[PDB]
Amino acid sequence: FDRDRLFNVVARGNPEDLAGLLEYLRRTSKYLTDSEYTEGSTGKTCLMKAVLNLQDGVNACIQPLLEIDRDSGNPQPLVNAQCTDEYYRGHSALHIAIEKRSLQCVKLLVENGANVHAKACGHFFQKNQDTCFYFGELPLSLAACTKQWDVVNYLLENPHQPASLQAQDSLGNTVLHALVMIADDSAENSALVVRMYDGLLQAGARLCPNVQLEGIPNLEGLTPLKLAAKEGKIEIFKHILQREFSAPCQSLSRKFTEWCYGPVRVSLYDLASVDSWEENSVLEIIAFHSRSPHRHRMVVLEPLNKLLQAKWDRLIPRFCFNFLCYLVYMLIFTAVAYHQPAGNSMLLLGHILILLGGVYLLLGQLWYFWYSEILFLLQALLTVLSQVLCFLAIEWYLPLLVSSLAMGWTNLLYYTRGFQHTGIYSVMIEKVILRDLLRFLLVYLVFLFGFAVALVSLSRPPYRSILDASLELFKFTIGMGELAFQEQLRFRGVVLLLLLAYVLLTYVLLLNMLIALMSETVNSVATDSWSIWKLQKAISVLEMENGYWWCRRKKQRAGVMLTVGTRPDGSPDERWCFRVGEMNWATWEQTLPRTLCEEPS
Amino acid sequence: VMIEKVILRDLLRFLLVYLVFLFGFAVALVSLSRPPYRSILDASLELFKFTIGMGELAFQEQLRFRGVVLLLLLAYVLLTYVLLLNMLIALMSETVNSVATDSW
Amino acid sequence: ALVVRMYDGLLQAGARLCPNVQLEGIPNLEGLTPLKLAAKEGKIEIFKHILQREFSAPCQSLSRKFTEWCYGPVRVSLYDLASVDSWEENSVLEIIAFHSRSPHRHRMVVLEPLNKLLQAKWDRLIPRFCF
Amino acid sequence: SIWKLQKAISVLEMENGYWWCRRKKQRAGVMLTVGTRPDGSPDERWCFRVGEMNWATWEQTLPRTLCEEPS
Ligand SMILES: C=C(C)[C@]12C[C@@H](C)[C@@]34O[C@](Cc5ccccc5)(O[C@@H]1[C@@H]3C=C(COC(=O)Cc1ccc(O)c(OC)c1)C[C@]1(O)C(=O)C(C)=C[C@@H]41)O2
Repeated sequence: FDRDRLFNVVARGNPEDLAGLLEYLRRTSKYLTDSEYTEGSTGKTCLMKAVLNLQDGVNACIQPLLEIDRDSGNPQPLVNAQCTDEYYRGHSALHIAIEKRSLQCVKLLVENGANVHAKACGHFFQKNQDTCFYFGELPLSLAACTKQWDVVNYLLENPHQPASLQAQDSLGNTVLHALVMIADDSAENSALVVRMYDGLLQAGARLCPNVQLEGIPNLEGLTPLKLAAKEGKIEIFKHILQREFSAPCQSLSRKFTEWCYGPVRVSLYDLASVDSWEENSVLEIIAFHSRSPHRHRMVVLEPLNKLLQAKWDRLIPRFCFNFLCYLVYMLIFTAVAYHQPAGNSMLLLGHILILLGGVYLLLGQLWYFWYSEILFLLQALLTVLSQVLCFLAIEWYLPLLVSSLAMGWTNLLYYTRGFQHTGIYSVMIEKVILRDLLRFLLVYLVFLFGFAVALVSLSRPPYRSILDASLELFKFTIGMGELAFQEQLRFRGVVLLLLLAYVLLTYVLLLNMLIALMSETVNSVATDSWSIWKLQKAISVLEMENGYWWCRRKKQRAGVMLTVGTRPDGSPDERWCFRVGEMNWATWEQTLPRTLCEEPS
Repeated sequence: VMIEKVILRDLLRFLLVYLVFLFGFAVALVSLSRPPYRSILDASLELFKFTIGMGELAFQEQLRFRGVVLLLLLAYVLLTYVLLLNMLIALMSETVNSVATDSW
Repeated sequence: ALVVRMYDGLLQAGARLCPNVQLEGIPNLEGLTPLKLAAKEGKIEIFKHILQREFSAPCQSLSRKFTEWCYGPVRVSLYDLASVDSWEENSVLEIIAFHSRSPHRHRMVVLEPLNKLLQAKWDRLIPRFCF
Repeated sequence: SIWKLQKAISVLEMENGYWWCRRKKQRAGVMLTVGTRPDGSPDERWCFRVGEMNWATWEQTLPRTLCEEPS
């Protein structure tokens, strides 16, 4: 009974042609799992091609083939056979039947004993590659990622071998982690993800009520909310963070109403993994651990904005204290640099005080690293280097001393971010330097030094060196340039023509730079620089909460310890919540919410 | 009306950041040149002449530290061009995103 | 809407009536087939339509776009590179670059099979550009 | 798109070779068998592969495929 005849029979779909197969299999002691019947290049079995070729609903050759497998005594059944390639490893026929959207074949395969925890862990099924599909590794994850709620409901609630929601793949991801990983912030994708997420949570409340599905961490240590915060998936992070359920599963909410009087109400938000009191929070991950381009859009969301504004309003005296200490330090730097040359003792005290302040700032910035932090690092490094060369009397200390003086007075613009009006202005300064200035300066220096070499070789004292002709040409861009008809020179008209062409080309280049900045500024969302400034302020408030480098600071927890309801296991659940008041003048059309308190307080 | 709105909004924060830039380079040039730059109050005037268009940059043969003075002047010219360009781009941001009936 | 519907109907009727002959292979007196005349003239809508074309089961051999496999949401599509690839003489790419006097040639470069084929050809030749 | 056309003209001139030494050029794509002709033969065509992701696939009808499983 040949292999190709077996594949042609199971692809055709007639069960009667599979006659005499079991009697042939009995005498030769060969099994359908054996390597003569697999492809060998991939390990593909005849049941897999029976499921790949289906009828209108379901092929009719599967169950007689599985009966023939049961008839002979096979220690390894055919329904649990996996692929063996490096590309497509661990894939089984239950995955194929779930992929083909076919519920009757899934019922049939589980009904004959298929493993519902087989992991499709080959290379095609891995995370970040070219032309792959990462859904998790499990059949329940494949059913949830492809919008098949009937297959999900069967795999959870079948009589024999139920699938576990707590089960997790090689990366430690459950089904909720995998639903975070497939989000792309499109409309249809988000509508799939939030609906399947809530359905899985409610089914876990029904099936396994004692376990918390969202507390389970991955192998990196992340829960679904922190993975959503790290990955930068805004649609599901916003949805999870303000979540309201109904009466039988109301303990799975993260948003509550404390009281409601007319149009005013007070809402409560759960601060479980959000508040920066605890280790490895959502705020620290948005600020410090996410490499997404849109972190500043995630700061602006609804519970986070008011929590950060409250944390900022407490820490304004510490911000003003740090500003005054840095400004006193720079006044001492200036008085020590201006008097370099009763007095010598004051100068010695000034030099030692500048060395201690430089070592202080350098240790603080290195403790940070273990745009603006780079500049504070460079100032501190050059200050310590200048004072170490001042101790040895190397006499080349004075350029480094005055260079670090200029950088310290410029680094004073870090503190402009305390106000909105100056903070957005300095955000724009950084964006003008790091984007628009450098390619201007590239094309300009290529234009400058070509004309410089041309004028030196043509004038051979107007232009003696390359380095002096480039200075005389730069004076044109300032406004101090000297163009005259040179009577002394042999080649007078050509020098005059080269100067006139230089002036025209640099006017064209400056005009292009200005027009490119208008192209960037007219085509822009106005909220974006505001939100970049908000993220600057959030990073500042988290570093001020962490404390200084020598003295760690004991930090208070935010919120209020408030009793929300009862757990399914007969206890009250007290949660730390953040209060946000609201006004709504269209309340009276909508239905009234359930409240914790009868009257305001 | 536009003259008042340009003075009371756009000019003062430009002038804040500009004076912080001006006097840092002034102190640096006086302490490095120790007669090109004798006092703080005269070096700040010589640096303000660059913003007008009358600034004098030359390779100072007399000074001990010649290349560093030249590099500090070139960096000053670049930073003030960046600041003026930012002021202009912020006024275009305020003027393109506005209702025309409001000044009326 | 007239041109693409009448074009497909004429192709299917040629499949029914004279199946051995290829209607789109016949050249003009300049040496251009319909796709190259569309590329030269700068007619974007019909050039885009011809370049990614899918028919149904009785005339499926007249397509220029195919599906190799499909698994859930991911799929791999196939595009015919008959007169497009610059390996052969007088291609669509050489005509858009060198023989068309249309003002909007740069809009025809951005279309869906052409953009990725040009990005692949650029990614191979970066060492020669740096050399 | 004007920059893209500049890049396309550059890549075609670099494929043509230098002026003294013409360059033997490779054909792009993959020689893949698509179906059968009306005159009882298979038609092999050179094709270019482009991958796609679509999260609204399940409302639409399924396409006809060349391969049963990915590769
Ligand atoms: C890291 C970069 C890109 C940088 C390092 C130094 C060399 C710098 O020259 C530049 C570019 C440059 C290159 C050559 C000639 C002139 C300018 O700009 C900054 C850099 C640009 C200036 C302007 O400073 C700012 O950007 C404003 C600012 C400072 C500190 C902040 O913490 C800050 O946060 C908002 C903003 C400061 C200098 O350190 C300075 O005062 C001196 C003497 C030169 C400046 O290079």
